[PDB]
Amino acid sequence: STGSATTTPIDSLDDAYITPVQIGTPAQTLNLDFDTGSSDLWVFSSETTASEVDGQTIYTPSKSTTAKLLSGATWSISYGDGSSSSGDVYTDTVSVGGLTVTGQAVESAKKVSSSFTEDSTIDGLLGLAFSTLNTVSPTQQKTFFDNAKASLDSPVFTADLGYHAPGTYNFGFIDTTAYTGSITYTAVSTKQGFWEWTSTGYAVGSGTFKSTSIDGIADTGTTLLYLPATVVSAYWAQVSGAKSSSSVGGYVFPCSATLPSFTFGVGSARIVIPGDYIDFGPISTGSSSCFGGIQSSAGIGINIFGDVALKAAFVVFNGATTPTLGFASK
Repeated sequence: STGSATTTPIDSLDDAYITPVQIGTPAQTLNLDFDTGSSDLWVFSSETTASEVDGQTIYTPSKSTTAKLLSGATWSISYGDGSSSSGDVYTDTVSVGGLTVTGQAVESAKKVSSSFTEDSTIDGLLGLAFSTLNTVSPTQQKTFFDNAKASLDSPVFTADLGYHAPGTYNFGFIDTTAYTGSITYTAVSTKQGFWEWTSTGYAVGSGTFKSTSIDGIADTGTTLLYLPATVVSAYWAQVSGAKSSSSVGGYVFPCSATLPSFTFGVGSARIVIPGDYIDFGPISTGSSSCFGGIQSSAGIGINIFGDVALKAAFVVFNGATTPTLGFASK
């Protein structure tokens, strides 16, 4: 089997992407944030504290003839950005782009943090990291991909995120029309539960490539590109007037600037992030100070190839017995 679904930016900045997901019988369609940096599929629901729902579409398990409470199971997750959610668990039928999994754990939120409430466009998350990170207790549950894998034509999914435009998540096949040149595959460590890999270096604008190993994660659920302070300083030094602002929480730059591109290495291959992808607009409405899309990972504890990086590529998440990651230009 295969599946193919369009993923759409939630706003004009590409702060996140949502993908429609069918849950239950009859189908209830929720728009979920596909997150290769976590491993829980959780949704706003009829069980979510009412004051914490503000415009989201909810899953109502009592209206699904295929929903079954997973007795005794609870979940609770905290994300890198400080947000969190928790609740109980159902199993139900979940379909993405025509690919159907029966008995998928659907984690129903009883509580969500303010960041989730305040974002009316995201109805929940669909985790695509390794199932070892799944938070369901006392019996850990499998991700949608892990459940689907054996049925797929090939044990892969691909992320093709758009810049200020829709893109595609495919399951079970590689669309050879969706990228240019070849896909370069690179080794993955699953030791931390992430799609963790080592970039071979970087360049800033038309500058020379610096060969240096940068370990990080391919994370569709993180907006920005978080890299070591040395790398980030080298980038922003090429933008007149850019500075790190403690009060704002990262590098800012004059909105009048033209940003240079940023290149990252995948083996001997190179992915070029155009300068415009690095612009996250005014820090506050009407400001002429703009927020940068490349930020320091210092004190995150890990480098994160988030959407800023991934949207410059066609990305293969290869879930073969030994997982790997592939990147192509597009």
